Order: sequence, then structure tokens, then C-alpha cells
Amino acid sequence: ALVEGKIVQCIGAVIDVEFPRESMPKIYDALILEGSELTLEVQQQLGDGVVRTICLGALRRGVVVKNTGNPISVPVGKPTLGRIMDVLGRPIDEAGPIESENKRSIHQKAPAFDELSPSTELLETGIKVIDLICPFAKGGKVGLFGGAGVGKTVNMMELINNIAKEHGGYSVFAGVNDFYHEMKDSNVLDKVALVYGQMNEPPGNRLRVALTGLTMAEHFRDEGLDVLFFVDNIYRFTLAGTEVSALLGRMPSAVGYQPTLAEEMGKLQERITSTKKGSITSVQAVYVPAHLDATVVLSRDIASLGIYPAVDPLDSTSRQIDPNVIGEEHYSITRRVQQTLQRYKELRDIIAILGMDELSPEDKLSVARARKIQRFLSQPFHVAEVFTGSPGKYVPLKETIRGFKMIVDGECDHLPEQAFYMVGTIDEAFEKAKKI
Ligand code: NA
Repeated sequence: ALVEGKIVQCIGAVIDVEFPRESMPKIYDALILEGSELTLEVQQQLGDGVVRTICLGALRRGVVVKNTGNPISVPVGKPTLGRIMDVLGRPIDEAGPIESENKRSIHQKAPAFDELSPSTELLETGIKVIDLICPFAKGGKVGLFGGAGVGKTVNMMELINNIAKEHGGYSVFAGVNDFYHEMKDSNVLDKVALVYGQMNEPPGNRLRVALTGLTMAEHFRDEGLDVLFFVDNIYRFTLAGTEVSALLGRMPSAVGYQPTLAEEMGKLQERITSTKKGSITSVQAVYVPAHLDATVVLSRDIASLGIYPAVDPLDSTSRQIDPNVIGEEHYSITRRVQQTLQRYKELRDIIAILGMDELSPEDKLSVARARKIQRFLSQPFHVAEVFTGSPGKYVPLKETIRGFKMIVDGECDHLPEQAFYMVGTIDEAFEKAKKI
């Protein structure tokens, strides 16, 4: 037997349901219906025996439902890798069941204070421009800003690739055949678990999509791993609003009022952190038409110039650019690199108006060095090997720093600029120069 209840009012997916005074559901209990795929989840004690719930999926006044007495639990771990699941952890890729010995509740306490990693550490991506200009912290929150055509997906895929290859980590994607086949075709699919919501659904369901993704990321973290959690257009293509209307959209709660979706998401952020065991670092894709720690800004203009990845090395940002976190040398090189690029930008019209021979000795050096910097920021990607034929490169942070230091210190002033294009370490630039 399961304790039973009758629906009182439906006003959207919010479904107030009445239960015996003798047996009230607790917050987060999942209620089910004989013969329906739908699940209702308890949010609130309204009082006098009623609970407010949200319906997950697609119920008239007076219909009877059962309390399971348990929250929603989803399969976690390695059997989720390479699979596409829905918000309740059911397979939607038609590849059959997900057989795991481990399941986890989608609602979890944040880690206790003594489980938190005391100090800030970089998550090394192996991607020169990110590690130099907008370095990620383990447990940090990254924004990836870009329109279409600018490699947004390629960059996500390479990050998935590199964290698995070099650090033994995994990724989880929470979003809403296309992306899927890209990852099979680039062989990163087996390194990432996917959870999809749906277009046209209410904004509060998006919270649950993110909660399911996060709970999966947390299992991998508990295996002692560094994990990437990708969230793609999670406030977009909803029923009730736009993006910003979805954010201030209220929902039912046990907290003493109805908090915003923007407010329930902030609580989810508490679980994105670095612990003594491992870390979860989030990457939120933000769609641009022409509490973050780092912003990766993709630009059509950099891509026009033939530079991939098309990261704007002056408009991208990171709070980790701080000598106390990255050391004096890394901080200094990042800064000198940006000053040289900025100086070149400033000289752009004078080079046009009054010619390159009109520049002073020092300004000629700045231009030459800026151009070589722009080229050394380009990088062949492992996930383009399928398309292009050339091997991708993973560049350790020590080498990124050494390479760029050599350029600003003037120890590469004798190499031609073409030699710095589409290589890895600076030693590859020297080798490439010998053939040019
Ligand atoms: Na030169």
C-alpha cells in the first residue's frame, strides 16, 4: 500500500493535492499515478493537509495519486556515460536500459564546510588561450559566450576530451541527433552523460533538469575526479516566459514564501565546488546574437582571421588572474601579453593611414610580437582530427607560460609569424620555422 491523495487544484504544472492529516508527504517526495509516466514532486506544506507539487511530464480535480515515500532517484556513474536521459533518468536514446548499481536522489545537501577544499586551484584545460588568458578554477563557474559559427560546440567537445584524457575526469551535459552525432563522430561521447529537458516546458522543470545533471556530476566527483558540468540554454525555449521571465518565475516551496527560479538555482551553485575528493566546475553556454569566475568570449572577428579557437584574448576574463592564485610569473605574462595585443589594436588605423614604415622601432616590435601572439593562441584540436587530418594538441600550463614568455621577452623575434600558427608548444614553433 501507498498513502493516497486526491488532486485539489491544477494551475499549470502546479498541482495542489490533498492527503490525510495522519500521513503528510515530506518535501521532495515523489507521487505517482497508476498507468501514467508522470511523476509529481512535493514542494510545500500549504497547511490543513494539502501539499503543493510540480508535475514532471504530460489529471483532473479529484484524481487519486500515491505517495512513494521517496524522492526522485536517478542512475549515476559509468553506465550513464554516452547515454541520453530525461529528467527522471530514463533513457531517451533508444539504446535500452541504464543498468547501474548506484542511484542518487536529485536533492542533496551541499558539502559540509570541512569537505571543502581550502584553497583555489586551476583546472588545467590544455588549451593555451584559456589557460593563459581566462584560466578556470576547479569548482569555479565559467561562462561560454558565443553566437553560431564560432566553434561553441567544438570548444565544449575539446574540453570534454581533455579533462578525460589528461586528468581522468568526466563530463555531464544538461540541455534542451545533432550534438549527439558530433560527439560520436569526434569520439568524446563515451566521456559525457547527457540529460535533456524539452522545449515549450515550464521554467521550474529546468531546475530539475539541472538538478539531475548535477547529481550525476557529484557521483563522478565522489569517485575522486575533476568533473565538468555543462549547462546549455537552460532558461530558453520555455512555455511560461522568455529567458529573463523564466528567472523571476516563482515556484512553491517549504522556505516560508515562493522563491524565484533564479533563487533556487543559487542553491544549486553551492553544490558546484571543489572538495577534498574532487571538484565540479560548471560551464554555462550563453547565447549571444551580434556569479561567474571566468568568461570565455567567442568572436566572429577572431574566426574570420583564421584563428581557432576563436577566443577574444582581450575581452575574455578570469578572476583567477591574480598572482596569489596563479603565481607572479603567470600573472605577469598574461598581463604583458594583453598589453602587446592592446597596443597592436590601438595602432590599427595608423598602420592603415600612415604606413608600416612610419612606425617607431618599438611599435614595429609590438606589432610583430602581437601578430605572433595571436597565432600562438591558435591550436589544433583533438576533436577536429576527424575533419582536418592534423593531430590535436594538449599543451601543459608550464609550456603555455614558457611559450608566451619567450615571445614577450623577445626570444622568438627571429621566427616568422607563420611558424606560430596551429602548433602546440613553442618547440613546435621553432621546428616549424626550419621548414619555412
Ligand atoms: Na623579426
